[PDB]
Amino acid sequence: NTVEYQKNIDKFVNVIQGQLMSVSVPVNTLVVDTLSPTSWQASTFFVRNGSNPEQDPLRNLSGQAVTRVVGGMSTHWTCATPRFDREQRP
Amino acid sequence: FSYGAVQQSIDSRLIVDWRFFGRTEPKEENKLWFSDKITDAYNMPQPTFDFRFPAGRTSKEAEDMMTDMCVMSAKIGGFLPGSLPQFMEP
Amino acid sequence: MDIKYDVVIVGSGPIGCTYARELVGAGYKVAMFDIGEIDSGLKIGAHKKNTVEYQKNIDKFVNVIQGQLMSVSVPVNTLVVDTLSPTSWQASTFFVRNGSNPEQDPLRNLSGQAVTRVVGGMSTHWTCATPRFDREQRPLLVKDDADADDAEWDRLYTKAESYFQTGTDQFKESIRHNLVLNKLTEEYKGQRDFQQIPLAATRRSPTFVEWSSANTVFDLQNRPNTDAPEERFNLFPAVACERVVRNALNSEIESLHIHDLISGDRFEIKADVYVLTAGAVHNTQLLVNSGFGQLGRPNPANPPELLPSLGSYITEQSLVFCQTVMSTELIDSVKSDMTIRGTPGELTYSVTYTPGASTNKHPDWWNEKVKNHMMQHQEDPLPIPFEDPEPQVTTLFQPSHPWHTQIGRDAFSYGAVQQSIDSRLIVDWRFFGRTEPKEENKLWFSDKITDAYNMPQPTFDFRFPAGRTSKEAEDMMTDMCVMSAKIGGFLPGSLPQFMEPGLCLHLGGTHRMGFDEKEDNCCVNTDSRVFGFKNLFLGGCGNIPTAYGANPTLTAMSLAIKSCEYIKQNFTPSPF
Amino acid sequence: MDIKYDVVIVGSGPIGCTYARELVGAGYKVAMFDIGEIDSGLKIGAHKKNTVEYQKNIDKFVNVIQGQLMSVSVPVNTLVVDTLSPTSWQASTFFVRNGSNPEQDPLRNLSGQAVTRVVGGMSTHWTCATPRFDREQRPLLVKDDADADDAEWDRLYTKAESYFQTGTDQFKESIRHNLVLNKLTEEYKGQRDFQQIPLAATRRSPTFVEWSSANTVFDLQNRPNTDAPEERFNLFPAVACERVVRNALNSEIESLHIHDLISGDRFEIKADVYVLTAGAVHNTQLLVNSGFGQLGRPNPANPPELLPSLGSYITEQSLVFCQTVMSTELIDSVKSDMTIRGTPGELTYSVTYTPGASTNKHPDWWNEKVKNHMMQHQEDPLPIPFEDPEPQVTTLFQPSHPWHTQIGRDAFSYGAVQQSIDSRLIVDWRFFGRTEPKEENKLWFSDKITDAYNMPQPTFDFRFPAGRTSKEAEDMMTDMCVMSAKIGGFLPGSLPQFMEPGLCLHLGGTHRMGFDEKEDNCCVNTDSRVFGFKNLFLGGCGNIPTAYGANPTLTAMSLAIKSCEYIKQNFTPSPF
Ligand SMILES: *Cc1cc2c(cc1C)Nc1c([nH]c(=O)[nH]c1=O)N2C[C@H](O)[C@H](O)[C@H](O)COP(=O)(O)OP(=O)(O)OC[C@H]1O[C@@H](n2cnc3c(N)ncnc32)[C@H](O)[C@@H]1O
Ligand SMILES: *Cc1cc2c(cc1C)Nc1c([nH]c(=O)[nH]c1=O)N2C[C@H](O)[C@H](O)[C@H](O)COP(=O)(O)OP(=O)(O)OC[C@H]1O[C@@H](n2cnc3c(N)ncnc32)[C@H](O)[C@@H]1O
Ligand SMILES: *Cc1cc2c(cc1C)Nc1c([nH]c(=O)[nH]c1=O)N2C[C@H](O)[C@H](O)[C@H](O)COP(=O)(O)OP(=O)(O)OC[C@H]1O[C@@H](n2cnc3c(N)ncnc32)[C@H](O)[C@@H]1O
Ligand SMILES: OC[C@H]1O[C@@H](O)[C@H](O)[C@@H](F)[C@@H]1O
Ligand SMILES: OC[C@H]1O[C@@H](O)[C@H](O)[C@@H](F)[C@@H]1O
Repeated sequence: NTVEYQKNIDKFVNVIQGQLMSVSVPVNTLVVDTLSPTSWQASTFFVRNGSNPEQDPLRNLSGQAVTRVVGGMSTHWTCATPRFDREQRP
Repeated sequence: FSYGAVQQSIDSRLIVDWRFFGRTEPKEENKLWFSDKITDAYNMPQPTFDFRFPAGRTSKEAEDMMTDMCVMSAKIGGFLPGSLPQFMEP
Repeated sequence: MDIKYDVVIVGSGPIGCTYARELVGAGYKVAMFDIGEIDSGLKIGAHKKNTVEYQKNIDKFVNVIQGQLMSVSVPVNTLVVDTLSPTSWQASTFFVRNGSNPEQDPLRNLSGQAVTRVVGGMSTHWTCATPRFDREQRPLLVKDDADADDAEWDRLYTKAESYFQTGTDQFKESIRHNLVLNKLTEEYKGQRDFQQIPLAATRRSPTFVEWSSANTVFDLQNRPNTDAPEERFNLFPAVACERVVRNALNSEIESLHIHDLISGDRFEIKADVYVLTAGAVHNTQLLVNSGFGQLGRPNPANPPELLPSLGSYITEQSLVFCQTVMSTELIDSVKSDMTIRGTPGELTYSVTYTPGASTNKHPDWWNEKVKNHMMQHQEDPLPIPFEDPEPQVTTLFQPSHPWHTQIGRDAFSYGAVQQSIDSRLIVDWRFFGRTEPKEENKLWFSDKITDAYNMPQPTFDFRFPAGRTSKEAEDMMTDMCVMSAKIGGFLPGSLPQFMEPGLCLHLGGTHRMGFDEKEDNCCVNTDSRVFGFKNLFLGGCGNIPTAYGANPTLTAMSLAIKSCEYIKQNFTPSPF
Repeated sequence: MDIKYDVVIVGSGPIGCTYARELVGAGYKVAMFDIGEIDSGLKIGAHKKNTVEYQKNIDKFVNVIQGQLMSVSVPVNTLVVDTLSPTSWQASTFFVRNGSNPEQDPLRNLSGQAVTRVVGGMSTHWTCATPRFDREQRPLLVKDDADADDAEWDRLYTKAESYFQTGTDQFKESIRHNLVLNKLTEEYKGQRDFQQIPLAATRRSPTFVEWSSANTVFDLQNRPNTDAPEERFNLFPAVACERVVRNALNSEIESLHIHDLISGDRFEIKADVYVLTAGAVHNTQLLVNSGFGQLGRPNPANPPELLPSLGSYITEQSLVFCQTVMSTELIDSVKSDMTIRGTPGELTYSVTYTPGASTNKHPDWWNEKVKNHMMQHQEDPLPIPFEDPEPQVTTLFQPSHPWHTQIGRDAFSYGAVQQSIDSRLIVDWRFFGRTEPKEENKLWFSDKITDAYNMPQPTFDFRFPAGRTSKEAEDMMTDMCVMSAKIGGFLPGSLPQFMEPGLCLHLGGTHRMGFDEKEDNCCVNTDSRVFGFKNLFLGGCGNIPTAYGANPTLTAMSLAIKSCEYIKQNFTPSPF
């Protein structure tokens, strides 16, 4: 709702990404083999970067994320507010 | 919430986004649990998912949904390269 | 090398080799020139994919393809590199860099168009798919008689099919092929028919297919030789053919000017009969270098006298592409005849079928292959054997689906080869559109810029026509999305997309065929003879005047066979 | 293909070709077997870059290279693809897929390591760089007599250089080559010398270089023939060589097991002399498959009795790469002799110089070339002529800069060829480091997994040694950053990086040479004879036991030349 975002709608993707903190990041197994020989190089795919050793990478919701700001996710949401019809509805 | 680098070579006036969202059957095997060893950044038990989209109606509908977006979006225009039809991260 | 032959052939692709087969066979003194060289091994002009090493590493052969596709017209680049070091030389303008083509409008190009200059041309790397055109895609060879036109095409295609060793049975024993083919046949029950892609290829073992090429059509050895003592044929590689010399009357070709690339010397060759089969781009270049049509940017104030339809009404097909990852349901249907118990790798694990049972969904050869793989490789979570061949599936062009289809695994991959998903699960989709011939769509040649062989630079002025062509191209895209979904979801990195215009390499209509030069806006008649000229023939997809979606080569061959018949009827071979 | 031969040679690469040239020429009855097939054209085993098309389109040749580099050991992939459709089959584990090697630790691999199976081996695609090793990189051929060692190496190198047609002036008329080299020598103020990379090549015209290959060493035509009626040689392509049969005392080889890939049949072939030149990987594989060394994962405390150093002490070079964009300062200097007036493309514009003026910084021929380019193409903002050859510069390895360097343009591009920056501005930098032989660095072969040819699967256990090798590698990177900045800043997209380990294909030490099998931890003596065996010789870079940065092939060839001398001294050729 700032004048600046209403004039640069394209920028607001950054505000969203700034406040979506991943819920469970599994352990990374990408192989970086173009490190310099002098550089410290893992022997195993150990738990790096606060990732979650309990998380099965193949049974995750990797895109799940949380917002911790006053007003929560409604500070960035799309505002789409449809009703459920009976079939979708408790 | 754009998902890739903002492209500039095509006029924004011409671009239309498509987001279709599926319904997921509730199944007991699909779980959000919390570790009794690892903690998150606020020293609370680490969230862990054990999740797959259910193999039956959920999955069938999700793929039908994909085809439906391809069919429907085509009425308006062809896909924008760099934003081709895809499932987003779970 | 002599200075006088009965027939000279420019190009050793499969269409030039169609002319060589028919005329070397009928006992003419034949010469053939190719600007390119011999490389494919001892079998001259043979398919490069026929080595043991490529048959064991199908994934590598994309590199051989890319190695020999030289872009036809690269426009001037306007990407802005502003992270150069301050010391580095930095342009002030977007100048002509890297041999790019200043004449080319980047927004009206066929950027993906490319040419192959090797003995055997593009048939040294091609996919070998050789479908016939149905009437709607096909030029008329007889007017006002559909049965007689059908008759003529059926005789020519049958012979062509014979030359190519076309067949539809090479993949009958593949699990992936049958799985995908089966699903589609069932999903389109009563709506569409599916079959194996007709392939110019002969299976020699369960892991070796011998793909056809120009070599299969004509073996390109010099004659006489022990095998063909009564035949006369010479191939001359590394020779650029630059012009055919017209008399003033525009009724004969006098000679063929050649440039020997090794020695650098230029020569004049005499023939009775001149056959141009240099490809749809290079026939046209060569004719425009020889005074046909018009050199330079088109001038409608001053249209050319000679062959005014040359490089007009050009057609290229729209091509859509994706890959899919096999559905869980389809993977499970592989083993629908099995009673499976216990866990793989565990003591109780059991996979059985009843051979021949009434309830079985698969033949026995199938269930034996699956049972053995599942039991003998309990570390592998799929029921498909490791060396199972790829699918080769098509539903052919029809009025209700006017596009060609190929489903399987093509060797021309378009992105980095992904490894995280099992290749057994991956199916390719390529749908090809038909493009309406329009006069505004042109292949022209610069009167200032030259290409790397010092010939006038090819330039395209092309857009897919706004009407039926464009509507069909988008319907085609949706059709691939609808159809592929029956098999599985898209593979990330290979999502549905249109390919660069012309990457599909099916250009036609650059020197188009028809009954009447004026009325049918064309360049050659149905014997492939340049109108007015007694002894000048063109072969190749450049002849095809219609909107076609199916792969053109067999149709071109078919026209070239008809063209050889006219030559045998009208020119006499020299006595030995 | 006979029962019996004097000599059999496994591998038709340039080293096997070194043995063929020497032994066929000396009158032995020679058979040579290659697992790959003939595919360079009529000149068997020739460089694939010698087509006119590749010399007009040098950026395409990267594809020919990639098409025939088949990765040695690919570990199991662990990339997560979580954007599959819910309907697509999805992995529950990272199972063995796409022929990956489950023995391979992904973090101790030479992932860039690759092999070529075609007649002529890697010499059909190589860069033809053939530097000699200075003493510091060179294994001893004579211990305790540095003078005799030198004169032995000088003699063997001089011979190998004529076999390869090495020379150092083929690029002397390039503006770019000279611009780059002169600036480097100026900037280094004496401490280092810059010269042309010595190249196995002959210049045929200003626009064509006949690169050397196996075929230059030995034409690989069957013999006798009209050109050699008294010689005896057969090449058998598409023949997988699987085992040498040792006598039980490990004092001789009795036969060679071969598998005919076309017929599927197996034979044992007899000869007086057996020569393994299958490459650094495959010589070890064949040997291990024959009972030398140790099959399976290394077991310390079970050590092999026969050639216990086979597959240990392996070396592979570190490779750093970047490209640069030529400095404004250098581009200005190319034209420093010019008087330039007016603005390009106006009637007023002119570029002149005084020939022979004593103040001119460049020779007339340079200034002529610059003047003509600048006056004939006033659309072009650069002074460098369009087909000016690439630089081919090196400063050779020395003790205070212990790496080899190559500066110019290599055919083997590592990312998408960029089109925004003119190619005349771009200069490549590749620095190659030297790797200490260590026992822990191993090439071994699985006792359960097999490759494409059903041979035990190659598995690497390799890290760059900590210590010198690793300190030098990083000083090397810094040296490239420092040196390259003299010419220009880096080209975005080709910033300074280490290449994947083994991408450089300079593997050594897999079957290494030394004086004493035990004291020197080796496999072959200075005759390249396997210790204890009368009649088995190994050739190739696998022989080289030292830490080296220079390109190894000329050295490997020189050793082969020494090995052939031993042969002619200890085996009589059969009666003709
Ligand atoms: C981020 C996002 C979200 C939505 C859309 C787009 C994007 C980019 N668009 C949108 C949504 N929903 C709609 O129906 N229509 C759409 O157009 N999005 C989702 C929506 O934004 C959420 O569903 C909604 O806010 C849920 O509301 P809520 O249940 O109130 O939860 P919030 O996450 O907003 O706020 C929770 C909240 O409490 C905090 N927190 C968490 N843990 C603690 C503890 N332990 N102590 C104290 N406080 C805690 C947070 O910080 C937060 O403020
Ligand atoms: C490259 C490609 C091509 C095809 C498929 C896949 C890919 C990767 N797959 C394929 C094709 N067509 C089919 O119907 N089914 C499919 O499965 N592809 C196209 C096909 O490959 C071509 O349509 C076919 O070869 C055309 O044959 P042609 O008309 O004989 O033309 P070529 O391009 O093969 O050979 C021409 C030839 O002459 C030369 N040349 C050109 N100019 C000159 C001059 N001025 N002087 C002398 N020689 C000249 C060439 O060097 C070449 O050999
Ligand atoms: C690919 C490449 C390599 C080189 C450079 C650039 C690139 C991209 N450039 C380079 C090289 N080295 C130089 O000294 N200077 C440079 O500019 N490259 C490496 C060079 O090309 C090799 O060192 C050289 O060929 C090695 O020669 P070789 O020892 O003769 O071995 P090859 O690998 O060339 O040939 C071996 C050969 O034997 C076969 N083979 C393998 N196994 C078998 C079995 N079991 N049976 C029968 N034959 C077998 C092959 O098919 C092959 O032809
Ligand atoms: O882009 C590759 C395609 O090129 C086309 O030229 C062929 O006709 C198709 F078979 C092939 O799949
Ligand atoms: O990776 C390409 C490099 O590969 C190496 O094998 C060569 O020796 C170098 F010449 C070449 O520049």
